[PDB]
Amino acid sequence: GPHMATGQDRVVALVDMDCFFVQVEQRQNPHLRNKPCAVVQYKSWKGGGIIAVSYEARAFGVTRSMWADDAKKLCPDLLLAQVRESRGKANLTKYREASVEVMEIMSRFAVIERASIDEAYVDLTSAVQERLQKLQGQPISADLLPSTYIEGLPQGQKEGMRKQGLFQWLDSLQIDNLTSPDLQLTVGAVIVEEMRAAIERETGFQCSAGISHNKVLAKLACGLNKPNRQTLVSHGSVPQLFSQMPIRKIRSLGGKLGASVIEILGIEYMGELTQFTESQLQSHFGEKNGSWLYAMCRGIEHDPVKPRQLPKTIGCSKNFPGKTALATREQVQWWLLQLAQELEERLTKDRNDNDRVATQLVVSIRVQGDKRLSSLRRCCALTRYDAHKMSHDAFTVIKNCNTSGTEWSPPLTMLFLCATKFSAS
DNA sequence: ATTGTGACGCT
DNA sequence: AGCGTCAC
Ligand SMILES: Nc1ncnc2c1ncn2[C@H]1C[C@H](O)[C@@H](COP(=O)(O)OP(=O)(O)OP(=O)(O)O)O1
Ligand SMILES: [Mg+2]
Ligand SMILES: [Mg+2]
Repeated sequence: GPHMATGQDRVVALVDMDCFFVQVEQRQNPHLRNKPCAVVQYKSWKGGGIIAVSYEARAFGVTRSMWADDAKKLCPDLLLAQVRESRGKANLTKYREASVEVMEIMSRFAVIERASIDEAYVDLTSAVQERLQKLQGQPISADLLPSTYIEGLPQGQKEGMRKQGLFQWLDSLQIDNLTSPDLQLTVGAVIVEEMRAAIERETGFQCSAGISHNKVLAKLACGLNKPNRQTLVSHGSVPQLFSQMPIRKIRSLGGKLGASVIEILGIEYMGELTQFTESQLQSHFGEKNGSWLYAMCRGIEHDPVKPRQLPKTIGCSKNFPGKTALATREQVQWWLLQLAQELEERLTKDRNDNDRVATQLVVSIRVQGDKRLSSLRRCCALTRYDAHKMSHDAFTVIKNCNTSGTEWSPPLTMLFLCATKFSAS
């Protein structure tokens, strides 16, 4: 009743750049704009692996993780942009720098949590209070929400429907109550329209967004209407939305835990979780997961938007599949050196930009014929930004995996160097 | 022969 | 610390 808190205390947004690597390449090369086009890494094995897909190309069935030769079978006019290769490996610097452009603009409006290269959460609670008291009571015009969908409306042409739903929502709004969560979400959506407009004006990049009361709902909302649109998921919309929502669509339930929720409880949709007690869920999935599930099937989640605009780790990884697996000492050293040289470049730039130094080096490998993505992960001290030293140290830390009696056995199918444990500098 | 990331939990 | 999960 009155004492049942409803998870309506915050306004949270999730902003995701539409097919981001594709947009970066389309800005750089206007011949690629408004076309079926994809970004690919490498080119020799089956045309390269596709890692990003424009919405025009998705309409033909082109997806990430597809070989370019196969995507061309589905879409013969598919245009391709290749990731840069440096020191023998893909180098994602152009996309990291484009991401910083976008994150820096987002940070003008509110505090952000960089979730990935192309996604950030936004804590809009204080921004909305400021904008509300600036309003001083006047209603919110549909004109301020030109690309917003209100999930679940209308009830009782796509753009026509969008506007019908938005009118129904705005007519219902009690503007005089500055504490109404629905009003707070709406003002959040206004600010996110402004944020997205600034991003597109100042970078050329388009993005979609979700606006709700917590991170999981905002991310779910963001997926509902892409590309170049934003979706408001109100607390009231959760029962109908979750009633037919596959459990795997909720963030963190797309993997083995989600599968076990489905298998153990014999359900399919998020809303079905409401039938279980908190203790029942904890008994199946542990104290933390159980409490989290109990609240989240009711629309409630308390994970904070962390004030963190920069990555916590700086990593350099390469897979060596098939007959390209590394089999000699010289080979393992030369690739460790290539990785360490890219890492040194990125670390020196990071220290200059962001006033910090990494203090720990993580070295991870995969051996041929191991079924894990990671076979071993050991750390050592990272004391200076020297590629020769970092590569010698990573070797020193992995060398006792060689079981040869100049040769390397078993052959290595992945190398990975990660700088971690930053401290202010 | 999805790759190259990057965040977080468990013990 | 080292390993595992999750989401791209
Ligand atoms: N599995 C992956 N491997 C490599 N790069 C990836 C992978 N997933 C995503 N990326 C990169 C390329 C994408 O442009 C960028 C953002 O990923 P993501 O947001 O899932 O898709 P997207 O931005 O390409 O399209 P969407 O419009 O659906 O968001 O990160
Ligand atoms: Mg995206
Ligand atoms: Mg994303």
